[PDB]
Amino acid sequence: MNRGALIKLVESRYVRTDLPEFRPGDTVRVSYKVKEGNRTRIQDFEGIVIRIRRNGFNTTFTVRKVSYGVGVERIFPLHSPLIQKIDIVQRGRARRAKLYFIRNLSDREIRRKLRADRKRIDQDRAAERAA
Amino acid sequence: AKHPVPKKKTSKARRDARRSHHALTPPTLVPCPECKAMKPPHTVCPECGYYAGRKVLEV
Amino acid sequence: MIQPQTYLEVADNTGARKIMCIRVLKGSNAKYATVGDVIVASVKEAIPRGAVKEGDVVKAVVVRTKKEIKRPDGSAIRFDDNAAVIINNQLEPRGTRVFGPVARELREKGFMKIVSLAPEVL
Amino acid sequence: MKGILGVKVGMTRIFRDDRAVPVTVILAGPCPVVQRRTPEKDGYTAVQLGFLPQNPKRVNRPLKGHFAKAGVEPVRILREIRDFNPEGDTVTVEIFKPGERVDVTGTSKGRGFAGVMKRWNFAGGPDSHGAHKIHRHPGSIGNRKTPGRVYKGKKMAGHYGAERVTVMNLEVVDVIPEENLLLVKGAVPGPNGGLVIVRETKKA
Amino acid sequence: MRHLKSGRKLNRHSSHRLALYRNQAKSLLTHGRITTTVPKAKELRGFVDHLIHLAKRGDLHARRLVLRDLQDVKLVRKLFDEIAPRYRDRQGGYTRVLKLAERRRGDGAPLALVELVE
Amino acid sequence: RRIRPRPPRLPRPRPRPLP
RNA sequence: CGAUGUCGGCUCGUCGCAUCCUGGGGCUGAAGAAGGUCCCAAGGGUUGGGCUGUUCGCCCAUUAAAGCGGCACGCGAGCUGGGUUCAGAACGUCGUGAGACAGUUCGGUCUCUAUCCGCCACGGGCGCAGGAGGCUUGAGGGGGGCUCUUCCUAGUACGAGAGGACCGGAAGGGACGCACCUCUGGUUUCCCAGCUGUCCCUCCAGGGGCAUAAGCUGGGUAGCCAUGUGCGGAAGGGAUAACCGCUGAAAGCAUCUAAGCGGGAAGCCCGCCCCAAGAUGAGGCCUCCCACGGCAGCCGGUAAGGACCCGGGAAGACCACCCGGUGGAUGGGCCGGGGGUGUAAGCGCCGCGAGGCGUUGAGCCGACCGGUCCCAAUCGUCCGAGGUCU
RNA sequence: GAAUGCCGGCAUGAGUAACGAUAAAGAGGGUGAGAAUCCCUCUCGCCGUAAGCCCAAGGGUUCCUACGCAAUGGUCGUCAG
RNA sequence: CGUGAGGGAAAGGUGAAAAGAACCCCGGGAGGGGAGUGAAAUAGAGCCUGAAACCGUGGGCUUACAAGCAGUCACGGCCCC
Ligand SMILES: [Mg+2]
Ligand SMILES: [Mg+2]
Ligand SMILES: [Mg+2]
Ligand SMILES: [Mg+2]
Ligand SMILES: [Mg+2]
Ligand SMILES: [Mg+2]
Ligand SMILES: [Mg+2]
Ligand SMILES: [Mg+2]
Ligand SMILES: [Mg+2]
Ligand SMILES: [Mg+2]
Ligand SMILES: [Mg+2]
Ligand SMILES: [Mg+2]
Ligand SMILES: [Mg+2]
Ligand SMILES: [Mg+2]
Ligand SMILES: [Mg+2]
Ligand SMILES: [Mg+2]
Ligand SMILES: [Mg+2]
Ligand SMILES: [Mg+2]
Ligand SMILES: [Mg+2]
Ligand SMILES: [Mg+2]
Ligand SMILES: [Mg+2]
Ligand SMILES: [Mg+2]
Ligand SMILES: [Mg+2]
Ligand SMILES: [Mg+2]
Ligand SMILES: [Mg+2]
Ligand SMILES: [Mg+2]
Ligand SMILES: [Mg+2]
Ligand SMILES: [Mg+2]
Ligand SMILES: [Mg+2]
Ligand SMILES: [Mg+2]
Ligand SMILES: [Mg+2]
Ligand SMILES: [Mg+2]
Ligand SMILES: [Mg+2]
Ligand SMILES: [Mg+2]
Ligand SMILES: [Mg+2]
Ligand SMILES: [Mg+2]
Ligand SMILES: [Mg+2]
Ligand SMILES: [Mg+2]
Ligand SMILES: [Mg+2]
Ligand SMILES: [Mg+2]
Ligand SMILES: [Mg+2]
Ligand SMILES: [Mg+2]
Ligand SMILES: [Mg+2]
Ligand SMILES: [Mg+2]
Ligand SMILES: [Mg+2]
Ligand SMILES: [Mg+2]
Ligand SMILES: [Mg+2]
Ligand SMILES: [Mg+2]
Ligand SMILES: [Mg+2]
Ligand SMILES: [Mg+2]
Ligand SMILES: [Mg+2]
Ligand SMILES: [Mg+2]
Ligand SMILES: [Mg+2]
Ligand SMILES: [Mg+2]
Ligand SMILES: [Mg+2]
Ligand SMILES: [Mg+2]
Ligand SMILES: [Mg+2]
Ligand SMILES: [Mg+2]
Ligand SMILES: [Mg+2]
Ligand SMILES: [Mg+2]
Ligand SMILES: [Mg+2]
Ligand SMILES: [Mg+2]
Ligand SMILES: [Mg+2]
Ligand SMILES: [Mg+2]
Ligand SMILES: [Mg+2]
Ligand SMILES: [Mg+2]
Ligand SMILES: [Mg+2]
Ligand SMILES: [Mg+2]
Ligand SMILES: [Mg+2]
Ligand SMILES: [Mg+2]
Ligand SMILES: [Mg+2]
Ligand SMILES: [Mg+2]
Ligand SMILES: [Mg+2]
Ligand SMILES: [Mg+2]
Ligand SMILES: [Mg+2]
Ligand SMILES: [Mg+2]
Ligand SMILES: [Mg+2]
Ligand SMILES: [Mg+2]
Ligand SMILES: [Mg+2]
Ligand SMILES: [Mg+2]
Ligand SMILES: [Mg+2]
Ligand SMILES: [Mg+2]
Ligand SMILES: [Mg+2]
Ligand SMILES: [Mg+2]
Ligand SMILES: [Mg+2]
Ligand SMILES: [Mg+2]
Ligand SMILES: [Mg+2]
Ligand SMILES: [Mg+2]
Ligand SMILES: [Mg+2]
Ligand SMILES: [Mg+2]
Ligand SMILES: [Mg+2]
Ligand SMILES: [Mg+2]
Ligand SMILES: [Mg+2]
Ligand SMILES: [Mg+2]
Ligand SMILES: [Mg+2]
Ligand SMILES: [Mg+2]
Ligand SMILES: [Mg+2]
Ligand SMILES: [Mg+2]
Ligand SMILES: [Mg+2]
Ligand SMILES: [Mg+2]
Ligand SMILES: [Mg+2]
Ligand SMILES: [Mg+2]
Ligand SMILES: [Mg+2]
Ligand SMILES: [Mg+2]
Ligand SMILES: [Mg+2]
Ligand SMILES: [Mg+2]
Ligand SMILES: [Mg+2]
Ligand SMILES: [Mg+2]
Ligand SMILES: [Mg+2]
Ligand SMILES: [Mg+2]
Ligand SMILES: [Mg+2]
Ligand SMILES: [Mg+2]
Ligand SMILES: [Mg+2]
Ligand SMILES: [Mg+2]
Ligand SMILES: [Mg+2]
Ligand SMILES: [Mg+2]
Ligand SMILES: [Mg+2]
Ligand SMILES: [Mg+2]
Ligand SMILES: [Mg+2]
Ligand SMILES: [Mg+2]
Ligand SMILES: [Mg+2]
Ligand SMILES: [Mg+2]
Ligand SMILES: [Mg+2]
Ligand SMILES: [Mg+2]
Ligand SMILES: [Mg+2]
Ligand SMILES: [Mg+2]
Ligand SMILES: [Mg+2]
Ligand SMILES: [Mg+2]
Ligand SMILES: [Mg+2]
Ligand SMILES: [Mg+2]
Ligand SMILES: [Mg+2]
Ligand SMILES: [Mg+2]
Ligand SMILES: [Mg+2]
Ligand SMILES: [Mg+2]
Ligand SMILES: [Mg+2]
Ligand SMILES: [Mg+2]
Ligand SMILES: [Mg+2]
Ligand SMILES: [Mg+2]
Ligand SMILES: [Mg+2]
Ligand SMILES: [Mg+2]
Ligand SMILES: [Mg+2]
Ligand SMILES: [Mg+2]
Ligand SMILES: [Mg+2]
Ligand SMILES: [Mg+2]
Ligand SMILES: [Mg+2]
Ligand SMILES: [Mg+2]
Ligand SMILES: [Mg+2]
Ligand SMILES: [Mg+2]
Ligand SMILES: [Mg+2]
Ligand SMILES: [Mg+2]
Ligand SMILES: [Mg+2]
Ligand SMILES: [Mg+2]
Ligand SMILES: [Mg+2]
Ligand SMILES: [Mg+2]
Ligand SMILES: [Mg+2]
Ligand SMILES: [Mg+2]
Ligand SMILES: [Mg+2]
Ligand SMILES: [Mg+2]
Ligand SMILES: [Mg+2]
Ligand SMILES: [Mg+2]
Ligand SMILES: [Mg+2]
Ligand SMILES: [Mg+2]
Ligand SMILES: [Mg+2]
Ligand SMILES: [Mg+2]
Ligand SMILES: [Mg+2]
Ligand SMILES: [Zn+2]
Repeated sequence: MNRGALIKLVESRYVRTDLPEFRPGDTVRVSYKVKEGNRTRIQDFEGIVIRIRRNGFNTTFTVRKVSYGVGVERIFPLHSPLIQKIDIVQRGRARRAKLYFIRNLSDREIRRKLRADRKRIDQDRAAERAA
Repeated sequence: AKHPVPKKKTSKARRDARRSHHALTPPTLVPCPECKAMKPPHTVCPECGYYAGRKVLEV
Repeated sequence: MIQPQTYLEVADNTGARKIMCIRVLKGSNAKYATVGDVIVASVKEAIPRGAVKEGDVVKAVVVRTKKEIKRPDGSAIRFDDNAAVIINNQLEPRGTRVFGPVARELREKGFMKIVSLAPEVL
Repeated sequence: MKGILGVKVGMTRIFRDDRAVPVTVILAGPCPVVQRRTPEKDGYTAVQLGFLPQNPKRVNRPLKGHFAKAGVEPVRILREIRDFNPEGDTVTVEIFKPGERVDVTGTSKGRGFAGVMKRWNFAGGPDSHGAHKIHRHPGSIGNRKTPGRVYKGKKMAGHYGAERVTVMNLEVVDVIPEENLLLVKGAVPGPNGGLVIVRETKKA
Repeated sequence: MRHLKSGRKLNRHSSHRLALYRNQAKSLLTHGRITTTVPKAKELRGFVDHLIHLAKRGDLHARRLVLRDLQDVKLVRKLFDEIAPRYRDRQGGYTRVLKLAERRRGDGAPLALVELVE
Repeated sequence: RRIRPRPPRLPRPRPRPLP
């Protein structure tokens, strides 16, 4: 008996692959399936990912954004069927895994703290150049 | 707290009855395969210094 | 999670700036109110010549909470403040605008006028 | 009344119709009938079921002999299901379809000697305002000279958990016959690797 | 409770318990065999085995790693030069505990021996 | 519930000097 | 009176019913809705605040309701000490005075060890006529027992209107309870990182101690958790309470009753969950050993079995329970995976330098899912049936 | 036979509370009838306006060395005021 | 014990005679067992007599479905004379 495997087996049918890799500090845009009345649609959450907690199929990430003066934070299952796509809008270079600390920073400060990850940005442009 | 105290002297009978569980259990001992001395199992024989066939320590 | 003694930012143009919860109107003894729940609240801070004034006891619906609220899809959403919109006894907002985003849950709880008046519905 | 022995393997959530639904995965079968309890012989109606293969080097002669009369390979756990008489000589996960609801019995996690706050959700004392060495104490336990004693069944501190617990009317989310897997929605008593019993629900 | 907790407390606080394992390790590596109470012995197995495995890497990193616990440069040399080579072909389990057949007089503690394996 | 307030029968216990 | 600690609060309750709510009714000056009044009913429920030491009461906001009482005005070897019985001090008032006042005011030592009963938990012993390993029956006992809003029926019945249902159906809640840890959110005493001062190793670099019983800070797996998730209250059957009848005399009529029958409560019985054969009334089934030697007794070796001892465990205070003991994956190591931290040291390059860049998601790395006999569970010992009599 | 009597002896509570600052220990080697506790070594921790050093009160052989371990030392003891 | 005035205990007996147990044995010692003295050694110095509470070893009878001021009256069983 391998309980771990047995779990991963149950999870496998729901595991997703089409999502791009990203790190905390990256500015990302989640395109999300949303229901209202009574049709469904896409709503885009564009903000900085400030946490990624890992548990295999059960990993989840947190995306932070200010909208109309109020900061908002959303948590998504990294394998949520309701995500249409995730677009990398920017690479950020953090020095730690969780960026709760940006909750108390001005726009100036967030910027000087989260300078652009020039290395991984190049990797991005160096990719896409496809045959 | 108001200093509990015994209300009555315990009888010779009742205290000895308490002590019906106080019997020691004799040491559990096996003979040493090498030198045939009695010793506690899973220990290294303090008579010859053998355990699991080989000589392990100076006795 | 709102409870009696909690302060709420009021996100409308009724004139109120701060209200303090004095009761959650959800059954006989709810310990907490969340988004979409209606509370009773004393007005603790208000601007001159508003529709409402400091001291007024009012009803309002929570539209934003700092405690993240979980959705059936396994997602969550969390706000930087606790905010409410002041309403009348028929769930209708007394103001003419609402400021900042509101929780989508308001819609399933029959507060369409607010959802409409909201700049964003996350 | 149907039922099967099984082991709790763990928890996850899956997605179904745009909903997250937490599930406890249960490795259910397969359980061979090793004895059938009949009215004329035993006084009632049940099936003794086996579960999990055992190393015959560990199974004594009286047990070995029992297994033999059923022509069954030595099993670790012998357990009965009341008012159950499957037609097979073997019970599999297939006795459940998804959508059906079940009651699950396990042995709850053991808190050992639990205080009265953890056991019975007592309130304990103030943590300040004068409180003296009674922060987690149970308080009063009685009246005075009348009745001059403590009720039988008085909630007090003591051992808690490691007991038989039956959560009821749990929805079967999915079943995977190829791997003997049962997916039950919600919580199930006891630890991962713990033995469980899964029965047809008694709630209508 | 204690459910699935790993590692003893040995009635010492964190820094004391850490000092303990280090000073025990240093002794084990020094004399190759020591006598302690059985629980400390069982707990020393893993603490030292890691250090031995690290000497089997030999890299400057591992040296500077082991140095954190063992502190003695000459001892680390002996670890790398004389000891680690013996276990090049052994995959873990560089230490053994055998329980002695007598107890301390002063407090009746059960004793065991911890030795570097051949 | 008793209305006429009923007075203390005993004083608050106080310590003695211990011989 | 060789002492029965005294208000209020807190904690923890249990009980009564003269019932606050919810369930069932009759009468109504009951159109409906909403009330009034009485009957039955003690199963469960009976909110959070302001004032005051207050109980009580008023008040704010809710509510299905915010019930009343008993238990030494329940509960200080459970806590509190605001009230009030000491000594200090002051105001009013009384007294020439010392002092005094159901007049006020500020302050003011509440005792680590439970013997017996009782209560919660857990064992050891013997018994249940052979000795054993399983699996069960359920006598008996405990747990639980709450309730609202909206929608449909239907703006129908009813009503001049305002208003507005019965019955039946659907969805969603509050408090509570049991379990759980996938998610959310905690902790996570050394799992990683950064930082200061000092002292040290070995000078640089790299490190270590100490600053708490983590020096400090940012994070944090398993686990244990609630704020998080699942699930429960039932359904249903039986008998009833108040009440309503059917048939029906005594009494040519009438009558729920005297014969007989039916309907009828959140209550009672059962059903559900948990304990349970010391249920000495000691139950049942499946399987194992067996006709021992010696003098319903004793003695000795055994059978099946078990205990010891050992490695351990989401089991646990010790005990118990459970798994494993080389014909083995039990713990320790080691390996892979997970996970955390967030790009180690060294080198090279750019910079006067603090630094930066690359090698690099690097290095480190508790507990989680596994693999692997490298280390350790070596070797053994003692118990343990011969089956009482009609 | 009783005076919460007087003196003494011996029980009960009980193998119970406790063993006096949570600055902290580990191993190796000696000695010895006996060693967690004595000697040595190495590692670790604590004090450092002291928990170091000198003086005065007070104490009055407690100082040094050899030989001892019945009692004293809250355990042990080969050690010691 | 109290600064002091002052308070103020407990504690007798080997045997006629030390003849006070050489020597041997276990033990580090203490202590014991032999030997020896003695009329007597449970007169062995922790010594005349050696009560009682209290503690223990052996033995007979008895006790784990039973309700208590513990006894008393009857009967039965078992053990002893
Ligand atoms: Mg106290
Ligand atoms: Mg007696
Ligand atoms: Mg006795
Ligand atoms: Mg007793
Ligand atoms: Mg606003
Ligand atoms: Mg004003
Ligand atoms: Mg079970
Ligand atoms: Mg609890
Ligand atoms: Mg609980
Ligand atoms: Mg509390
Ligand atoms: Mg409270
Ligand atoms: Mg106090
Ligand atoms: Mg206390
Ligand atoms: Mg305290
Ligand atoms: Mg009574
Ligand atoms: Mg238990
Ligand atoms: Mg703890
Ligand atoms: Mg473990
Ligand atoms: Mg550690
Ligand atoms: Mg542990
Ligand atoms: Mg310690
Ligand atoms: Mg200790
Ligand atoms: Mg420290
Ligand atoms: Mg330390
Ligand atoms: Mg031993
Ligand atoms: Mg000792
Ligand atoms: Mg009196
Ligand atoms: Mg008295
Ligand atoms: Mg008294
Ligand atoms: Mg008294
Ligand atoms: Mg009345
Ligand atoms: Mg009523
Ligand atoms: Mg009614
Ligand atoms: Mg009525
Ligand atoms: Mg009506
Ligand atoms: Mg009317
Ligand atoms: Mg009544
Ligand atoms: Mg009731
Ligand atoms: Mg009541
Ligand atoms: Mg109130
Ligand atoms: Mg106030
Ligand atoms: Mg207040
Ligand atoms: Mg009041
Ligand atoms: Mg009043
Ligand atoms: Mg209402
Ligand atoms: Mg009402
Ligand atoms: Mg009503
Ligand atoms: Mg009451
Ligand atoms: Mg009282
Ligand atoms: Mg009281
Ligand atoms: Mg009181
Ligand atoms: Mg009392
Ligand atoms: Mg007071
Ligand atoms: Mg006070
Ligand atoms: Mg007073
Ligand atoms: Mg006074
Ligand atoms: Mg005057
Ligand atoms: Mg008064
Ligand atoms: Mg007075
Ligand atoms: Mg006064
Ligand atoms: Mg004061
Ligand atoms: Mg006062
Ligand atoms: Mg008190
Ligand atoms: Mg204490
Ligand atoms: Mg007791
Ligand atoms: Mg009693
Ligand atoms: Mg028992
Ligand atoms: Mg049973
Ligand atoms: Mg029953
Ligand atoms: Mg009974
Ligand atoms: Mg019942
Ligand atoms: Mg309508
Ligand atoms: Mg109309
Ligand atoms: Mg209806
Ligand atoms: Mg987990
Ligand atoms: Mg969590
Ligand atoms: Mg979390
Ligand atoms: Mg570390
Ligand atoms: Mg430093
Ligand atoms: Mg340096
Ligand atoms: Mg230092
Ligand atoms: Mg220091
Ligand atoms: Mg310090
Ligand atoms: Mg320290
Ligand atoms: Mg540190
Ligand atoms: Mg955190
Ligand atoms: Mg964790
Ligand atoms: Mg008639
Ligand atoms: Mg009749
Ligand atoms: Mg009837
Ligand atoms: Mg009828
Ligand atoms: Mg009737
Ligand atoms: Mg009926
Ligand atoms: Mg109900
Ligand atoms: Mg059972
Ligand atoms: Mg039985
Ligand atoms: Mg009976
Ligand atoms: Mg039986
Ligand atoms: Mg039967
Ligand atoms: Mg026979
Ligand atoms: Mg446990
Ligand atoms: Mg254990
Ligand atoms: Mg076994
Ligand atoms: Mg064996
Ligand atoms: Mg293993
Ligand atoms: Mg392993
Ligand atoms: Mg990873
Ligand atoms: Mg770098
Ligand atoms: Mg580097
Ligand atoms: Mg570098
Ligand atoms: Mg340069
Ligand atoms: Mg990594
Ligand atoms: Mg790894
Ligand atoms: Mg293998
Ligand atoms: Mg035998
Ligand atoms: Mg007399
Ligand atoms: Mg006398
Ligand atoms: Mg006295
Ligand atoms: Mg007395
Ligand atoms: Mg006396
Ligand atoms: Mg003891
Ligand atoms: Mg006691
Ligand atoms: Mg105790
Ligand atoms: Mg004490
Ligand atoms: Mg103790
Ligand atoms: Mg001390
Ligand atoms: Mg003390
Ligand atoms: Mg101490
Ligand atoms: Mg030593
Ligand atoms: Mg030594
Ligand atoms: Mg030695
Ligand atoms: Mg000597
Ligand atoms: Mg010491
Ligand atoms: Mg200094
Ligand atoms: Mg200082
Ligand atoms: Mg002196
Ligand atoms: Mg000397
Ligand atoms: Mg001495
Ligand atoms: Mg001695
Ligand atoms: Mg001497
Ligand atoms: Mg001593
Ligand atoms: Mg002392
Ligand atoms: Mg000296
Ligand atoms: Mg004097
Ligand atoms: Mg004489
Ligand atoms: Mg003479
Ligand atoms: Mg002699
Ligand atoms: Mg002698
Ligand atoms: Mg003679
Ligand atoms: Mg003679
Ligand atoms: Mg004569
Ligand atoms: Mg003699
Ligand atoms: Mg005599
Ligand atoms: Mg004599
Ligand atoms: Mg004498
Ligand atoms: Mg004479
Ligand atoms: Mg004598
Ligand atoms: Mg005598
Ligand atoms: Mg006897
Ligand atoms: Mg009976
Ligand atoms: Mg009997
Ligand atoms: Mg009796
Ligand atoms: Mg009597
Ligand atoms: Mg008679
Ligand atoms: Mg007789
Ligand atoms: Zn031997």
